[PDB]
Amino acid sequence: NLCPFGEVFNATRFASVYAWNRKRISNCVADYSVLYNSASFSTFKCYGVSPTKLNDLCFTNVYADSFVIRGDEVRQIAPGQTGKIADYNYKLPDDFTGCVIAWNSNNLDSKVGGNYNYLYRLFRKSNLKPFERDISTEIYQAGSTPCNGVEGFNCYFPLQSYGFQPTNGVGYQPYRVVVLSFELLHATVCGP
Amino acid sequence: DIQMTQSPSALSASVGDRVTITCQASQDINKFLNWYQQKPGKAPKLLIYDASNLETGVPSRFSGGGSGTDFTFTISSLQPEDIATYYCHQYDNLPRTFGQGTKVELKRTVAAPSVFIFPPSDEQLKSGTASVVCLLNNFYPREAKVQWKVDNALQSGNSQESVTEQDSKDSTYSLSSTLTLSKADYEKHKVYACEVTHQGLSSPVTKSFNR
Amino acid sequence: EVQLVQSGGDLVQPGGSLRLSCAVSGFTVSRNYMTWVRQAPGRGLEWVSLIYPGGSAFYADSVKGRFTISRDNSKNTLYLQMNSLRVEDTAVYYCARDPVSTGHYHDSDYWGQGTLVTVSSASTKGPSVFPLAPSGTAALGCLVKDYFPEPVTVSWNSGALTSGVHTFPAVLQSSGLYSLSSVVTVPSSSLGTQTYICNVNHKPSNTKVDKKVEPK
Ligand SMILES: *[C@@H]1O[C@H](CO)[C@@H](O)[C@H](O)[C@H]1NC(C)=O
Repeated sequence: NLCPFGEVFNATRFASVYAWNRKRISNCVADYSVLYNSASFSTFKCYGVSPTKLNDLCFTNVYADSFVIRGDEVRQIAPGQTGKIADYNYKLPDDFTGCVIAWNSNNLDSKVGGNYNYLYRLFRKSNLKPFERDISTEIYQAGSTPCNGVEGFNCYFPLQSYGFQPTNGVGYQPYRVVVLSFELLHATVCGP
Repeated sequence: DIQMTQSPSALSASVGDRVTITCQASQDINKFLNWYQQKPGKAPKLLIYDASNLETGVPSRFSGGGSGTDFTFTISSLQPEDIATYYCHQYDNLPRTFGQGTKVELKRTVAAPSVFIFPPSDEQLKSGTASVVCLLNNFYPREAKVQWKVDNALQSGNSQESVTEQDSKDSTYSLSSTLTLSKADYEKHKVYACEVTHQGLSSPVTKSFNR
Repeated sequence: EVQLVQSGGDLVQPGGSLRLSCAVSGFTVSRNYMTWVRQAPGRGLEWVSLIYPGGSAFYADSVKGRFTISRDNSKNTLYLQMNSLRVEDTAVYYCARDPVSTGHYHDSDYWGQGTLVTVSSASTKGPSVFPLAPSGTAALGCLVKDYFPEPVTVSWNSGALTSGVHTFPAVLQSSGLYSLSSVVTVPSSSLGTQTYICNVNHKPSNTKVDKKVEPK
């Protein structure tokens, strides 16, 4: 049983960060070094584990979360970061054990005129908790008056478009991100 | 930080002329550039957001465009109510930064100054210090040269200058040159004179008085 | 409607501390973006800090650590804590909310009335007012000299003049005190037939002067 990371890393479609995907992987064997040695990743940052060992450490289930952000936001997908993404979209715990892997996806995920498909959350009444998801699209009440389903003054659509344009600077081009979270408990994933 | 270089520093034009300001970024900011207008002694206002889109109520004569590093601002036809100081501001790459600003200035015809020299008051003389004054009332352009001469002697370093803002009516400027001296120095001479040189003078002007 | 009010600013000393207030009417502060911006004396605009609606806050690369931004949701008011003040922080200060542009909506940013903040360490002094005597028209004036800190207000003949009078901007001298003057041009016929007197309101020291000018 080889772990199906192929379905995660090489999927034809990803997600907006606000609606980040999780694939739960357990009961399988995987070659982490096949991943670690791939030249196709521009970022591969790990916390609590080295890429060259992963084949040897076992774990009780791994969660693989995935989404799309801009290049200049990849630094927010790390422990202890702040910002719109970490605060209102996808927060990592302080005690994160695992890796953050990103690569430029401009060739796949950009569209002439701007992509309208990928969104991020602009506003929320409070910061997200670690590994929380919020997929509501309720009109945001910024003032003293209920919106009752109508957008306008102090009644804001909570999502903003990334508008990924093929001609964007690398900082503003789309990057695909996979976060591997390793959990230990009783009794799995293991190497060859 | 993403430094923002805005040109020009100073700009003077006539009514109807199209005006193009410029703001370059040291790194890509995509379309996240806002242009602000600040009138003398008042809160700045947002005109162009997202580098091109106009905010509500902004006249159609205002327009801007750009993406990446170079950014362009333009008023197709200058109006008197558009005289202010405009700044560029990025807001997506923290820390947020602004531009130095461009002071739009009206253009009238050449106007020579009316020079008026003011000796010190005897009250201030008994106070311990003397302050001679020279006034260049109503002139254009702003470029003017005040030289203080005491007993036909060029003075340097003992004077300061202050110029008013551009008038709303005649749109001219006025200059004030203050010469500070101790009472012993003022009483230790005789003739005090202010020589003015401006574009609208055939020969240099020289107002004067005696102690 | 929507309104922002700033208050709580005056002269402080190096190493001092000062809190800035910004009451809001129209929208909930705890649920909206907000920033402070610095307008130097007769110079450009400068960003200070921002706070995301939800807690997170971010500061400039100079006020970092020395400054703090906070808010009180009851009174619905914004606060800027400025500690370890330097002279380089002497300026006017504005509180504003970030512009909106979600989906099929767009609105501008709302700004406050601005509050003046001075850091210079100097004793508050009263402006000495000296006359600029006259002698195709003519001119005279008033010299508002030796005062601190900014600002002052001037008005000629209690407001009986509204044209032909120029109040130059204040100039800070090496002695730590600023200075300015205001002149008036009038025909030589009005000599004595019309009143000549300037009024200097100085709120920093609660000192007001009303001096008269005439030929000599
Ligand atoms: C994605 O496809 C490439 C094809 O060359 C393969 O080498 C790689 O292992 C695939 N990714 C995963 C996670 O298996």
